[PDB]
Amino acid sequence: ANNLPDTQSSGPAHSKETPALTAVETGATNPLVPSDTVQTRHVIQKRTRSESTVESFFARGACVAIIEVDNDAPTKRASKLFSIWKITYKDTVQLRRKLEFFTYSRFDMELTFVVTSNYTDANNGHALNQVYQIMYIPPGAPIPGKWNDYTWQTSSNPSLFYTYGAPPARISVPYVGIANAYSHFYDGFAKVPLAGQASTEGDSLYGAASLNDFGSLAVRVVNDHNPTKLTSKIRVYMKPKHVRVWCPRPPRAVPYYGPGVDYKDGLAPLPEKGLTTY
Amino acid sequence: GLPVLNTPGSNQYLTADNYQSPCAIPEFDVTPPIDIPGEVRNMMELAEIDTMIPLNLTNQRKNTMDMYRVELNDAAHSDTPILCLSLSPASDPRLAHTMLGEILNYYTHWAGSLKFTFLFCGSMMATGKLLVSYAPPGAEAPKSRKEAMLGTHVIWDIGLQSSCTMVVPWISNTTYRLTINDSFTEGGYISMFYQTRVVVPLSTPRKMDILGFVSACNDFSVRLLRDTTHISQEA
Amino acid sequence: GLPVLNTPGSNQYLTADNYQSPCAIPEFDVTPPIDIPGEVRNMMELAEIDTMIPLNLTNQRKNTMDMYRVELNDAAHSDTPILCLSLSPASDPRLAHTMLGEILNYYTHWAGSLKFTFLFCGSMMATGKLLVSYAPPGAEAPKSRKEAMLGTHVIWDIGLQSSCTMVVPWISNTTYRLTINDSFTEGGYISMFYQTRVVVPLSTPRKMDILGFVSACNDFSVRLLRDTTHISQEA
Amino acid sequence: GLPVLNTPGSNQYLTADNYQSPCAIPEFDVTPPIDIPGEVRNMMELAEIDTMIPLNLTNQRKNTMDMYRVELNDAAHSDTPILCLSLSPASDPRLAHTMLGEILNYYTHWAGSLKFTFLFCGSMMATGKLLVSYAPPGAEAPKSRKEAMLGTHVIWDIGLQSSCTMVVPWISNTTYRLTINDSFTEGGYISMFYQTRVVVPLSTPRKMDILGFVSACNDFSVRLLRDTTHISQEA
Amino acid sequence: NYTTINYYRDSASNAADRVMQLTLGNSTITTQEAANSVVAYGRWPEYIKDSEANPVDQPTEPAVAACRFYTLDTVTWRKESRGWWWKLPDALKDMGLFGQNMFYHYLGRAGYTVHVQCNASKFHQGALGVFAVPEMCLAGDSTTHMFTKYENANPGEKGGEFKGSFTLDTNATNPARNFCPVDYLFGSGVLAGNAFVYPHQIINLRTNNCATLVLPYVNSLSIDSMTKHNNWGIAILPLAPLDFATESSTEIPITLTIAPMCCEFNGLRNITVPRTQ
Amino acid sequence: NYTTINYYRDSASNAADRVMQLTLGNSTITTQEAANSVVAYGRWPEYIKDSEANPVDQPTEPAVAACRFYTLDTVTWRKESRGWWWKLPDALKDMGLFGQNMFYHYLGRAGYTVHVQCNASKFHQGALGVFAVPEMCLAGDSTTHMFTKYENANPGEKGGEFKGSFTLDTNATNPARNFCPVDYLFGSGVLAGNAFVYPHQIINLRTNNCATLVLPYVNSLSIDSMTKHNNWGIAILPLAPLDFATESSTEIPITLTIAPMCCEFNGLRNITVPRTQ
Amino acid sequence: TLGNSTITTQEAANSVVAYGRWPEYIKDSEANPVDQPTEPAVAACRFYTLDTVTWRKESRGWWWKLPDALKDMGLFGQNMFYHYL
Ligand SMILES: CCCCCCCCCCCCC/C=C/[C@H](O)[C@H](N)CO
Repeated sequence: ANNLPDTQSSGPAHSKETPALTAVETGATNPLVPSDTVQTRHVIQKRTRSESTVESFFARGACVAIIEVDNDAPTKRASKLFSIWKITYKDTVQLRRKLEFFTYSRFDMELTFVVTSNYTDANNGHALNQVYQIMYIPPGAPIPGKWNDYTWQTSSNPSLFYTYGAPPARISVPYVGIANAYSHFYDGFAKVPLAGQASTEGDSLYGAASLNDFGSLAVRVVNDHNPTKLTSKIRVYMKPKHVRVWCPRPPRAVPYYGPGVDYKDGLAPLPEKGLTTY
Repeated sequence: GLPVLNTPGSNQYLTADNYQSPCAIPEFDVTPPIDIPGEVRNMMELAEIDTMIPLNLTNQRKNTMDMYRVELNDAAHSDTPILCLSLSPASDPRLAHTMLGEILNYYTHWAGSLKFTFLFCGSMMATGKLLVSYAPPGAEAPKSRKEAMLGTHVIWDIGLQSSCTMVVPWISNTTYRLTINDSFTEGGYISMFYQTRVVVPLSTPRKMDILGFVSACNDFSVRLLRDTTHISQEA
Repeated sequence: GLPVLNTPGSNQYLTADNYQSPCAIPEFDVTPPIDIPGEVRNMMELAEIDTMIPLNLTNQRKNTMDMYRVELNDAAHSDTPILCLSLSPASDPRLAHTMLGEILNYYTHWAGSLKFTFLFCGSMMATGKLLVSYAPPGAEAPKSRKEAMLGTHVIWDIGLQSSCTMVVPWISNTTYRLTINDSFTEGGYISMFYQTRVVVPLSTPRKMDILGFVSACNDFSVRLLRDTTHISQEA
Repeated sequence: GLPVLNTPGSNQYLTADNYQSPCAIPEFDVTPPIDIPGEVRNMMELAEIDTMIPLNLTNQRKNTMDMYRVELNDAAHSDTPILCLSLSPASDPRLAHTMLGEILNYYTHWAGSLKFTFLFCGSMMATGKLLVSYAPPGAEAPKSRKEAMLGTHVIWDIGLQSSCTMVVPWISNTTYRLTINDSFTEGGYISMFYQTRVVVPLSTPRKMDILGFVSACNDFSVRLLRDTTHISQEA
Repeated sequence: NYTTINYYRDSASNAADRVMQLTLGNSTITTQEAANSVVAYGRWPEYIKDSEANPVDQPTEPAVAACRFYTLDTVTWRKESRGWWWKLPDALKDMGLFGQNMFYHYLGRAGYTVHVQCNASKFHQGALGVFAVPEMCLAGDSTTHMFTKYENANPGEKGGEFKGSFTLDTNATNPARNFCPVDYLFGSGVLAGNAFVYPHQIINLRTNNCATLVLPYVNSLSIDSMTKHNNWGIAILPLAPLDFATESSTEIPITLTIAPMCCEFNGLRNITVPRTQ
Repeated sequence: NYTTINYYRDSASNAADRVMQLTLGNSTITTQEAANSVVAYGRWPEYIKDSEANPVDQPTEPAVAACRFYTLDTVTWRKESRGWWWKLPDALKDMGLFGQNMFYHYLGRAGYTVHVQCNASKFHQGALGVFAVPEMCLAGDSTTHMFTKYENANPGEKGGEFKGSFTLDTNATNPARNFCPVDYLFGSGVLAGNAFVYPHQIINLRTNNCATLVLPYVNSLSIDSMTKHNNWGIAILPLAPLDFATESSTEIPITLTIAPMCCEFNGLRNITVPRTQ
Repeated sequence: TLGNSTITTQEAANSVVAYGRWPEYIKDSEANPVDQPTEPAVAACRFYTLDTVTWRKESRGWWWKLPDALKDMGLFGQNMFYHYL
């Protein structure tokens, strides 16, 4: 984040000290500077690594979900009057890759909700401004089965009531991990199968645990239905704040295939170029 | 007047916000408070009170007063468990509806040691030794006293003191556990076994009952307040 | 109340803004951090780690483990290059997918000295001298050792030390370079030549491999964070 | 939260406003400045540089290099003007396209003294005396040297020094003048006459050229920045 | 200057070299052709501190009984080898009293000293990259995500091998449910050449015969279940293929010796008997 | 009074005379009819300072070997001449060791002393404007924008001539791809009469025989490629046409002598051989 | 290291300074010419590599003349041919 070191002038050298020659077998990166191999002038460095900080790298709102809801009528079976979305950053790739640069992370989160609505037909009248309810459902809490069941009382569940046309809604969340850091990767299982029990029992998905269980968001339109159908989409933008990260990893090189590290397609990411072609 | 810029989040209503609003009844003469007994500042104060566990949720016992009693007898010693519980204080049916479970069902994360208190409600002339065991998760749930004694446990002697407390310590990989049935944050296994057996003399009831209670310890805490699934409304 | 004026930019959402928002989980008891090894504060810390270069992107070698190895032999001395690279650490295919390239592809501007480390993976009985050259841009890309020795260069003696570092110094007209193939901000040309040749005795493999690594120096920096082209999503 | 009231002017965009906005590239490492020669802090610094006047905008001379030259000859003395200009530094065609005029065409109001510098580009063997006159407005534009000598003026002797500066002083009823052809804020009249005549010996060119330059003085200033009429775009 | 004021309670709402000897217990390792030794992330293994102890019951620290070098099965390096992987503590689950404490307790924690040994003559060629990867997740071999079963994910001391190319398991009736780690993708969809961001050492046969990596306990928790979670993954890849005197068919052994360090176990119960392959 | 408070991190978010002798190396210039000498922007040429050095490798400073006066080809001033232009360092690319250092290095930097010489009798007339233009971009001769080729944009010591009127190159098969600098537009769509905003000197034949301009190195970078980028452009225009005694057909030579100053070169390689016209 | 040229050696038999005298510039006490000299320094004071010769069993030896061997070597040869001394 802070200023880089200056460059010191270097003249000709004739000595038994050989910074150029090293041994990478040790696993240590040679900390050479230009003045070690070539003659250098004095440069008072003014560049800084301020935008390379882990905070800056993640200080952007990244779309992570597009939740679709409808306001048509209870009778219509093809219209989804409410939508439940499991909270995760793995429905999108860009933030997922930036995060999976690191094994562990710990950060507060900022959720911004951009709601856009539209008509689906013209010859059924018009609609009044809609209010959307976004109810956070932590794991274990009752999940709505209908758009107007008791669960939406939100006596305890945090809930956001957004008026259409208002600026995108926004909330902040502290670090809510049950562990001391978020696990981008979990090399293990939630169950250990025990000798004796049937192959059906004890079988758990690889890499899946309750560390990444954060509940879901239930989104509905609070208004009663107008004689015409209205389709709305809530876009969720996640911004990490106060980011700490641990154990850097090589970034994803091939397309993601599911919530894990599985790959199936695009296994040839590199193009063809001659060895002696510039 | 003063130049201002409206940031995003303007004109939104967040039910969790904390903003000043105009008073609709200005200059109201508020009735002063009196000292009422039983003031509560923290929900964990309620979670720290022992509440009876509906341990016996069999078909004929559930949703009666019998669901709280666990029947012991003076039969010959056996290594089979008396009762078996899963340490899911919010999602386990036998624990979800205790006061601790009821409070935990308003929160997403919990952490801390628990205490299970067992009360022996046999006659004064009954004697016995029980083994109350907690097994951290990962291994097979103990099916016999021989497995159970390898975990945390207490040997309870039933005498002049008819109650025993076993503290389940906080042994978790994560700093918090979820309040749902979850594999990565699974809690462990509570079990009870006969250490020797229950012995009674003649002219004494050969079947007795134990009552179970659970509560939190002073190191217990919750977070991420949510809506419970124990209450719902229709239409 | 207080007279206010709403400036332009009110009610907008800028994904880069930095504003306070209401907390949706007030009074949450956050799990404290533990000291986890391997904390990273700057992406340039990762960019400073040597990563193997896929130098040999021929048809049969690309997208295999052979793309990282460059084969030397004990043939007679020649002035033709062993390998030729263009100093475009983000847009050059052989450099774009190194860790340095991966980090640079999230940024628009970069500046600083680089280090290329070459490891000789022949037998102990092999000896030779190589010439690793950097030519600042502007002139024709060096097609022979005679041209290459006129630029920055290092003569590498393969002996008890099988690794050599060549620092490409920061020689640019602009204070920053772009992370795309760009003429005005072109970087230069890295090349490798045989200085004398590779000599082996009998009963030794006559063909060996060198591995290439690249990393940034402590004077390296980036800016203008952008979206990378190395990841994409469908539908 | 804090009670606020939205004043009028909220949610407007004024291109002249001065407000803080979120940065789209936070933590960018800005390239430091170097000391580049020729820094400019004020547009009046450019307006203070002499620039050649296209004085001779006749049909065959306009839009060529001849429009800058005014031809003198060794004819007999006459009181008719050599050149006549109207002191409208922004709207006068001969002045509008000078650097002073170009800068003034970005502003609505101007005020200050001007300097006209005339350079004699005849031979060393040519001699003469000219009269450069400024008449404040209000009276008839001087049609002869007899009228012109009653206003501000300088008698220029062409000798070892081939250049003469006439300062047009700031003589205005209003504190500022407009940058358009305007009667109430009209500037005056510049004119040039032969004082004696141009005399040359034999074997010398009998026709010579003078070049005109204009610039502002250190008391010059402009205000009310506007859009110029010297550049336009189609479709 | 600028002014910042927080208008909320929760802070979340606020704006953003060659000769070496290693002795552990009754085990000793001597090396003469070592390329030094790497301490992963510069952190030496340590015991849980009272300021970070989650479990309350007294831990057991077997010390020398379990903190000692165990040697795994030797693998063979050929010209056609693509690489090998092991999971820790999984590779040590059948190793002395360490495995006993591992299976008798619900929670376990340990760092490691990994010593990879590969000796060859001065007329051999080849380089091995030895990488310690925290949370070394590997890709499966089926269209079903995260479908690898426990038995295959925990091979034991034998570990697994990397593959040259990805093969899809189409057997619907009896799916293999095994890993398919591709060598150049490092088994996790990342280019192997970038794997050097992890703690590592290169065994270049012309320079060194061995590699030593001191892995601290790395995890998002202070202590976890060793049977559920593999803290570390040891991946060995041939960076430069093995070659020798043009004779061909040459193969040299690679031996792996791992010593757990600072072992702590909590939650004693009956022993865990995991289901076998 | 008013109050200002910054609510953001990045500062971008914040609200808004006659006898003279010049000796360089082994070259000397004496003048007796000089109109003084102009230092462009009042800045004397200098070497790169350690506080502004972008390249790290040691520069080479040929000093007297290259910092010396080279005389270009003489041009002829007639009554019909429209003007001439040269590009620096392009005009010196074939001048002694300066051109050698220019083509052997990737980066080069130099200021200049430009001395324009035009002597005529006391019975001659005419004035020459000599302008030093930073980034003297010239307009092309085709409907294709920016289509001038490298060979024509870098004529060398001969330079180019201005044109009285703009002519469009309609040859589609073999386009000229040459400049079309119009004298009264200064070759760049700007009136020539305003060209005096640039550093300049006027040679009035009745007053002076020569002009001297000391150009500092001017660029958005501390050092650049001399083969790619021409730092300066020297433009000479007849402000007053040449005339003499009514004889007609008179023509006097104009000679240009340029000395690079404070030459610095970085990035030594094999020599650059640019493609020729 | 001379100018932009560098030579590394690992099997050297030390280095000989002829007559124990290091090369130096002319001193004012010994300057015959009066006009200012030119000292190209790094432009010419740098390593130039000559054509390689082949050593065989039948080779009798080779000779070069200095500065003659460098007359076509960069700016050194240019200064050599542009100056009388
Ligand atoms: C007010 C009701 C609706 C809005 C409230 C929703 C709150 C949900 C916040 C807690 C769950 C998400 C926490 C962080 C997500 C992932 O773990 C991180 N991306 C991990 O890297």
